[PDB]
Order: sequence, then C-alpha cells, then structure tokens
Amino acid sequence: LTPEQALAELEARYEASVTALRKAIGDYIDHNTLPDTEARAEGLFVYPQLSVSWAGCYTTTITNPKLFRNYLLEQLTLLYQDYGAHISVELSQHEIPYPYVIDGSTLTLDRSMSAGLTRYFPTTELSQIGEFYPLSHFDARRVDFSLARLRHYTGTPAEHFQPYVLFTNYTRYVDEFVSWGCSQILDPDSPYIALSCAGGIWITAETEAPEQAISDLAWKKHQMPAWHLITHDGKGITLINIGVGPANAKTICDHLAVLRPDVWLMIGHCGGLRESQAIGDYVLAHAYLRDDHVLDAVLPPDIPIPSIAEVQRALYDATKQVSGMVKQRLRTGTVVTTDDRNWELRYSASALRFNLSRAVAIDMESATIAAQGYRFRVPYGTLLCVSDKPLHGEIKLPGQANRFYEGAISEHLQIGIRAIDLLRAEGNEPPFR
Amino acid sequence: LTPEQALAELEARYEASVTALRKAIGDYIDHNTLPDTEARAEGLFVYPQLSVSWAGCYTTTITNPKLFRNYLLEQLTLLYQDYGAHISVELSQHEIPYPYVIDGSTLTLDRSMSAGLTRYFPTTELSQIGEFYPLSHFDARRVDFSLARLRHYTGTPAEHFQPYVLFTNYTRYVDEFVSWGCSQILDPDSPYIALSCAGGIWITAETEAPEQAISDLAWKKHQMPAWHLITHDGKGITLINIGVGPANAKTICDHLAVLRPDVWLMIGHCGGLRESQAIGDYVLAHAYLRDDHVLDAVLPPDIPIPSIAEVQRALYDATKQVSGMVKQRLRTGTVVTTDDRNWELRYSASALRFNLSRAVAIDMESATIAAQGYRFRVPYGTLLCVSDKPLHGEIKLPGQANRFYEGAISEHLQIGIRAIDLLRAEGNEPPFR
Amino acid sequence: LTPEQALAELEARYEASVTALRKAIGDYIDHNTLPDTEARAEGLFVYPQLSVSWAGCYTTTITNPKLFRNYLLEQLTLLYQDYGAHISVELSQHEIPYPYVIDGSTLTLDRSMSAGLTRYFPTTELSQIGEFYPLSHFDARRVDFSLARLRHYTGTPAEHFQPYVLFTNYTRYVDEFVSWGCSQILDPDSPYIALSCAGGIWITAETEAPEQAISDLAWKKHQMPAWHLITHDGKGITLINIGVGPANAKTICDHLAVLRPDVWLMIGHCGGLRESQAIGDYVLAHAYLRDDHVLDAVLPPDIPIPSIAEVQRALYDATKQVSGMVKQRLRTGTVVTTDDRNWELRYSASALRFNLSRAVAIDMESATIAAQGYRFRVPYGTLLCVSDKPLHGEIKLPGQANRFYEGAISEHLQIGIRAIDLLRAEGNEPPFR
Repeated sequence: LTPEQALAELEARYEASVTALRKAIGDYIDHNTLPDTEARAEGLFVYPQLSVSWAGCYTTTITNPKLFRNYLLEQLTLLYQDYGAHISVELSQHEIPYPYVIDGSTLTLDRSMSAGLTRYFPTTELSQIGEFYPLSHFDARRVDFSLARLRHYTGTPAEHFQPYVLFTNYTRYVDEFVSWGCSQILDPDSPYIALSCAGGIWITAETEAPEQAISDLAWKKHQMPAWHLITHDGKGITLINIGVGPANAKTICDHLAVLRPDVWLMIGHCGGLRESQAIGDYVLAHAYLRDDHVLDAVLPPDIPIPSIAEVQRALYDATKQVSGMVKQRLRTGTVVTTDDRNWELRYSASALRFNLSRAVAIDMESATIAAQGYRFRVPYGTLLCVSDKPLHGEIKLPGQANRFYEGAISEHLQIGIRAIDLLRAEGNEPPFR
Repeated sequence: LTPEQALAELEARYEASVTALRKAIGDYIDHNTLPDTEARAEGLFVYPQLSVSWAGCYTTTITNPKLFRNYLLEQLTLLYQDYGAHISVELSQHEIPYPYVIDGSTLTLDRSMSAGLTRYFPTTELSQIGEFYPLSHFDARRVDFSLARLRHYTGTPAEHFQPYVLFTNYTRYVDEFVSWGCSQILDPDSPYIALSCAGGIWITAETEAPEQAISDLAWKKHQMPAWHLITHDGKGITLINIGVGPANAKTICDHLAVLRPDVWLMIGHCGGLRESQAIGDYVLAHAYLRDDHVLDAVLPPDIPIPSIAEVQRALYDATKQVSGMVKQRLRTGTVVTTDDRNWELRYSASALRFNLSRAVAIDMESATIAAQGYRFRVPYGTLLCVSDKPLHGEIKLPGQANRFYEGAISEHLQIGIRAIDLLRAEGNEPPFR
Repeated sequence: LTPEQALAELEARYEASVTALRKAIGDYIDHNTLPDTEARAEGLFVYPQLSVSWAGCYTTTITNPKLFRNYLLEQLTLLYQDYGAHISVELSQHEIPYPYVIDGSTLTLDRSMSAGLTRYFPTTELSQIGEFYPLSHFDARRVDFSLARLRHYTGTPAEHFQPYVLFTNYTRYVDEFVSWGCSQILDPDSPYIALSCAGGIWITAETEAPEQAISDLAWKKHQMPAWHLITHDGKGITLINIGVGPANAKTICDHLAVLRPDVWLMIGHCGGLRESQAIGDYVLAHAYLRDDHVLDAVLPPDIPIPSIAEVQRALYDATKQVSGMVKQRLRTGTVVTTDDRNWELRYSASALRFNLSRAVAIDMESATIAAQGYRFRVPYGTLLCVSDKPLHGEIKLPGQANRFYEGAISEHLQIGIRAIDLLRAEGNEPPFR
C-alpha cells in the first residue's frame, strides 16, 4: 500500500473508535443503558494496528495518527523505496481506556456513576504498561499514558513541542529567553512566527499586548513550565524549567521520550572543584560519575556512558564564536552528580571518590539527563558555568548577591542557542528511528 | 553564676566581636589596610564559649544568644536547681567567617577585592562543619551555616518560626490556611495577633488591606515558602510548602532541626492499595517501609522507626471530634515511600515487596520526615487522605478534575489544627533537650 | 643551586655508595670480615636525596641519576626559571639492598655464605615497597625493584627504551617490524641509526650479517621480548610482544610506568559483533566495558575511563592517509574486554550485558592497558582489526588459514607507525610530569 492510504485509514479508524466510545459514555450517563457484549466484541473500541513485512513482519498499535503524521509518513516511505515490504492496516484486540477520551463531557458524577463507569467500561490495568517483532519502541497504551501527563506537568498542548530541547534550572534564563523571542518575532525576516507560553498564551506579531508572556501564575499551578518558539516548518526551540533535583529530571525525560526529539541540551550552573577556576568559567563534560541512586536498577553504574563528538564540536565552536576570543575560560572534564543537596556535611567521605575520578565540577542533574538520552537514543550535551567555589571558601547561593555570575547569563543562553543553530544547519533495533 | 549574668555576658561578647569584624572589613575596603596578627590573636574575632560542670564538664560555642534566649535560659536554670553545677563564660579559639556578618555593607567589589577578602580574612572550611564532652547537639559553625539557608529557601527571618510545624504539598491547603488565619486575627478574643507571609509581608489587625497575603510572586523566588501565625507567648503555627520529592523533605529538616521544634506533622494525599478504600478516606501510619535511597548511608534500613503513642492518640481524637461521627473512614497501616514518580512502569517488581509488608497506601515524603524526626529527637506524625486508586483503574492526578477529594480539603486542615491544639493543651545524651 | 651541580653531586654520591657496598660484599666473602656499625651509620650505604622548596618543600630519593638525566634536568630547570625554589642535595636514611648492586662478582656461594649475606647486610623488606610532600610518583626502592624485572621479562637493558611504545600479540607484526627497521637503517637519510633486539643483538649499518635479528631462541627464554629502533636524539620506536591475557598486560605496564613514556598504542585483532562487519575492517574504541577482574580492587568499575582527543584524531588521520581512500571500513564504538578465552560456552549470560552497552567488538587486552595508562597518566590509544565473526558462524583462529586478515598485516602496522609519527610531529599532583 502507498503510505497515504495507510495514514488515511489509520485516522478514520481512530476517529470512529473514539466517537463510538464517547457516545456510549454519554448515553450510559444520560439514560442508564449498557452496551452489547457482542457488537463491542466486533472491534468497536479498539486501537488500529499497522504491520510491515520485509526478515519478518513487525506490528504495532497506533495511538494518535494525526499528531505523529510526518514521522510515520517518512519512516514508512523510507522502507518503501529501499526495501521490499508490504503494509497492512487492521483492528487490534486492545481497548481504549475511557479516561483518555474525555473531551466533550463534564463528569459531575456521584459515587454510583463512577462505580458504574469503572465496572462496565474499559479501564487502565498496570500489568499492560511497561507478527512477532516490535516495530517501534512504545505501544499505544504507553504513549497515551505519557501524553496525558505531558499536558499536566508542563501546561501546553503536546502538539506544540519542538525537536530541539533546552533544559534550565534558573528563572533568569526563562526571562531572557522570553524577551529574546518576543524581540525576534517582530522581525519581518525571521523563521519564527509565534510564541506559546505555559498556561495557554499564544503571542503573534499582531497582538496588541506583548506584556503578558511572563506571568507569575505559571509557577503556581504547573511544576515544570515550558515555552515554545514555533516555526512554520516545525523546527523551533523549546525551553523547559525542570527545577532542582535528579528525580525531576528523570520523569520529564520518561514522558518526553515518546515524541522523539532531535537533541537535549542542559544549561545550568555548578560549583568548581579546582583552584585555578574563577567564577564565570565554562565547564564541558566528557564523562559522568553517577552518584544519584535513581536508574541504578535499570542501567547499572558499570555501563559506560560515552560522549557524542558532533555535539561537543558544536558547543566548542559556539563558545569560540559567541565569546569573541578560550583555552583559559573553558575546561573539559568529569562532572559529579549527587542527590544530596548538603554533601558538605559528609564531605570527608566523598572526598575519596572525588580524587579517583579527577573531577572538575559538581551539579545535580546532568548525569540523569545523559543516562536518559542514552537509554532512548537521543543525542545529549552539557555546558555548565561556575557559580561558586565550595572547597576554597567562596561558597554562594543561586539567587543571592553575585555580580560576576549574573553578568554571564545573557551570554550563556546565546551560546546554547548558537549550538542549537549549528546542530540544525548540518543534517535488536526497531526499524523506526 | 546566675543564668542572667551568663546571658548578658554572652550577648555582650558576641556583639563586640561582630562589630569588630564589620569595622575591619569596612576599613580594609575603604582604605586598603590590614589588621594586626597579634591583637587579632587576642580573641578579637572569636565565638563566646559556655561551660557547665557537674559527671564532668561540658563546653560549647554559642552563636546567637539573643535568638535562643528562652531555650538557653530554661535549660540553664533547670540544671541550677536540681543538680550541682558551675557555669563559666569565656572566649573560644574559633573564628567567625565573614559571609555571616554582612548586614551593613554593599560588596560591589571587583575580583581584586574579593581575592583580598578571601586571603586576609576568615572563611568557611568544609573540614569544620559535620571540657571533653559536648553540651548540645550542634556547635556554632553549623547553626550559623543553617540559619543562612533557612532565610533563603523559606523567605522569612529565622526569628519568626514557631514550635509546631505543619508540612503540606498542595497549594489549596496554603490558600485555606491563609484565609483561616486572616479570619482568626480579626477576632478580639484570640491568641493570634499577627501573620507573617513569605516575601516579607506583616499583617496585623490594623492594616487597611488584608488582600495581599497570598501573592503569586512567592512561588517565583523561594522554593519552599512558609507562613507563620504569630502568638504573643511564642506558641503559634507554622506552615511550610515543601513540594514533591524525598530529597526536598530532607534538606529542610536538616536546616530546621537546629531551632528545636516541638512537633512535625505531615498532611498530604496518597494512593490507596486496598479494594475496600474509597476516594476521601483517611490513612494513619504505624510503620514505614523505606524505599527512598536517601538516608541509607547514615541510618540503615535495619534500624526500626517506631511510632509515638501521644501523637497517634491526638490524631485519632481530632479525627473523631472534627469529622462528627470512624471505624470505616479511617484506617491504620503501613505506608510505602518511594523516590520514583513513575513506579507503575516497574510495578511487576515492587509488587513482591508490597505483599510482604501488607501495605495500605503509597506516598513520597512521610518516611523521610519520620526518619529525620527520629534522628534529631523530634515527635512526628502523619495523616494522609486517599486521592486515587492506581491498582483498580481509578488513577487521577493532583490538581485535575476531582470533586470528591477537593471537598475534603477544608476539613483535613481542621483535623491537623485540632491535633496541634490537643498536643499543645497537654504538657551519650547531651544534657540540653 | 644550578641544576648541573645537583646532577653531578647526585651521580658522585650514588657511585660512591655503590662502590662501597660492592667492596664490603667482596671482602666479607673473601676474608670473613664484618663492617663497623658506626661508620656504616655515617650514611655509608644510603641513597642520595633531592629536595626543592617553593607551597612547601618536596623531597625524594634518587636511584639512578645517570639514566634519568634528561628528564630530571628539564624538570629541575623548568622550576628554576618560572618559580622561586631552592635545591638541596644530601644523604637519606634508606639503604641500598645488595641484590641490586651485583655487577662485579659471582656468587657461587654455599648455604653458609648466603645466610651470612642475609644476616649482616641490607635486604629487601616488603613493608617498604608500595619535607612532607612527595616530589615524584615513585621513590628509589620501587624504581630499583622495577628496573630489575624489566631486564628479565624483556631481555634488553633499560637504557635503550624509547618513549613511543607499541603493543602487539601476533608475531607476524614482529617479523614485519624487524624487516622494515632493517630496511630503514640502511637509508643514508633517516633518523634511525641502530636496532636493538631481544637477547643482546646490536645491528648497525656496518654489520656484515643483517640476517640474525629475528632468531627463534628469543621466545624460549624471555616471556615478553622487545625490539627497539634507536634514534640519535632519543625519539625512536619500541615494540613489545606482550602475549595473550589481561594479566600479562598489567604487570608489564606496572614495570614500564617508571620510565615515563610518551604514548602507549595497542595494535591487535578482535572479533566483530555486528552483522555489517566484514573480516578486515577497523574498529576504534571510544569507551571500554571492563569485565576483567584485575584492577577492580584499586580502580572500581564505577570510575569512568575517557578517551583522548589528540590520539583519536591522529589515528583517524593516519588511517585516512595510509588506506588511500573510510566511512565504511572504519567504525567507532565500545569494546568489551574479558579474561575468559572460552566465553562462547557461557554466552547466554554475557549476552545481556552485550546488549546494554551496544558493543562493537571483543578482545582481551585493551581495557587493562587503558586503565593502566589512566592510573599513571600516560596517553593511550587502540586500533583493532576484525579477524572473525563468532556470532554469525564464521569463527576462526589466530594463526590458521585466513587469507583476508593476513593480507592486512603489513598495512595495519603502517597505520600505527604513521600515527606515532603524527603524534611526535606536534608538541595532589606531584610537580614532576
């Protein structure tokens, strides 16, 4: 089959199933009626299934054909002009849980109606989330489970996310990014055409008020707000403010992997461990020592996490170009990651390991992001800036009086954006990439 | 010595030392002059030291005699009427780091001045923070290290904290508490006389505007805001919004232990694990299964963490009185604590342990607070409310559409406050309690 | 002191002490006489000691000033024109064991004389091998312990070793290297002037017979023969045939580190693990998975072993230039190292790890050499060539009928030598490098 037919059929089947389930819920609520157990067994509430045969056959269940349109289309056409494969679209035996299809009702229901919904209708089973080979990394019951939480943690629809992701932990970066984006949109000759903020704000070049992009209500309701800078093609920039901790940088990566991004970058601040370092110097990681106890059950510390040559070259070039000069202000080394925000009180232990690995800086998130980008096959990077010297009696705090690190906050972000630009300019494994 | 003399001498010595250090910094900045190494060796920049002899002698260095006045006074008078002890006050050989005494200058200094300050003046050494026996749990260099971060994480001065602490993780509780406090202050016959909010807002009964207590800027700048409801005696209520995670509930406890509170209470929501539980039911913990990897290096999981009979009795009585009825809406059991926000994806492992311990609920903070209250000898409690049923297909999210858990948010807080009231109504170990 | 005076004094003191000990042994053997315990306590049998003061003072005992002449001289002059330091030379309190000074006698002694030598003369104590800071990595009692075994394992004097070391495991490489060197020496315009073979053979351009360099008696007596290609300056090439196993590649590195080489290169063959690989393709390592149980007590597997950018760039350039074409014949990946020569019989276990690390090849020595070059601060590299496909039913043996891997043995060595040439063309830490 030509891929266009497959896409159209998938969309039609998914729409029919969702509409049927919505109407069944509606008339059960409003008339106390149950659905037949025979017609429902005719694949009435089931996900569409796609299979390609070329050695063997690979089948998976698709969950949102209208959101993954470009990715699915290019992956299907890449296996239709270079190999010999047959494409089949049919109905599966897995059912759509009802909490995922609520977009036209208001469940102001008492306990009896909730019990009836739980009893007579499909629900989520934890034994499910986790012709004989898988075609993609994830099935439908996991992608749909993750898309429901992306909209809750972040605050923006999942249709807006862009392929180049930046992570921060300091709100001044957010202010700088919003200002720079609002300045760039007004430029007549620029790819960007719109800005989407957390909370449901859509700013274009024809809005009377540009002074509501950064409101204080966003940090009230959403744990990890995100700002997207849309492009006409679909190649923009996304900024996510994860926070502080190695457990908040793992869940967001888990939920964000299902969109298949193109690159993850980390931009933050650390604390130097070498006497030659001065506040305001850049650190580039080429190896990570993992002291965060998360991910030790699925990826043991014996497994080595390498670096990616292309990303490091891009970061070095961007630093050289933007800084306008770098053998003394930029270092390359091993960064430590810990889940203990008060490691000083136990320093006398950690010191031993800090000597065996010849570490250069310490932070709290980079190793977890690198591990998650290794597990899900996403390119990753890191570029940190020294904010204090804990071991040499110049210890400071993020947000307090610091006139040398606050100066280099509007230039660190420029280095990150230039790295993204340079990366974009150039260019048992499941067959989908 | 009578304790009054000891208190006066401690205050005078501390004030003299702080003033001397401040003036030395000032004239070094403004005239490029250094201090003598001989007069400075006359105990010019040193903490006062207090010793009591009664078997043996105990000595510690005091850091802020005017903040710990009541505690020190009662502890010293309790050892002067029941034992035979001699009290001595002198000068120690430990020096006051300069970052702790900056309250009258503005260090808009370049790199040269910062280097000079680091070289010619006392600084923080990490080998220090961690007549022959200790008189208190902590020395001065640790109390002063913690008081500097209490003011940064929270946003309020350390002189306002109250002895009865409530922990939450859901901002609706904060809104309810602020409203109830502002309503209580206006009552002519009530112990409370003022409210102190995060960010530096002081509300009394004679303020024109009571509509600025809860602003959205607090969540922008401070990670863990706190609201205090002051009382004339010093017996009020403190509310702290720690957040989500087992690593944010450990650092705040580390920094808050040095004020010697009277009780820590935890008020939040969990996810039920038993089929008989309905959304809106109360869970009371009598044992904790610790799956959070923090604190496993200083308190191994073999050590048992018991419960406190007085606190559990108070919580049961408060629930019975406020709820106005409890053998079916209230359960007692074992709660699990995990650092993985997506445990469902790995459920098939954890299930085994969930069967061996006969668990009743799952949450993310209670076990760490209980362990920290065990280490520092502070009474602790816990009272959770079921918000979803993950294993039985009724899984929900905090902040989403939930009309049965949002109803019992103005009554859960009342149960907590009544428990605090009931607890207040009644009533190698260092000699200080 | 000017460094020349220090060198002359060190040489004179060492020569005097060695001569005194030799004569004492001689006259004890030939006349049954003992040495005085008072004159001997005048520093009569002691190592010279060198100290430099510049912050603090560093002292170490020198063992062979006439062999380390250039290294010591340049390190001492580098600290005399860039810093302020004072140089002192004196006598230490450590004694020279007699087994290290036997170069003029023949101990055809019975048991009585051996017992007398052990009793009345200094001997080796195992508590010793393993003004207040160390000036170099090793002291005299360890350097002298290692120089005695370099001459036994290898078969050549320690004065001939060159700074650029190549490791092999296949004797055909040795034959090719000997032939190429003997051809290069005869060239009138070439840096090389002599060849030194294992067993004590010295070949120059004026020898009648060039057909005795490669004799079969070398493999009889010496475990790890080495061939040196001397240069007039001191910049030549050394080839060492370590053998097979991860325990023979660790002891030779231990003993060879004390000469401070400039680069270690590994050249061997592996077994591919990817279906796209064909026999005769090159693998370049950028991360090592360590399954050899040696070195797990001094460098745990948690510590990451990075790669060196300069060496990898040189290897890539050399492959591109020599091969005369490389995106398909050259791969970059993770190599596994194991101490089990029959891993196939247990494959069903190792497979799991082979999937977590995305490995590309398997060998038996590279990871140990990389770890040893990390511990002693020596640059390291690796370039392997595929010889069989164990997992895809093309398994072969080294030395058996293989007409595609035997062709690329005279070109692999050329790539290694070109890499050495390119590296030479360009260009709590002890102060000596």
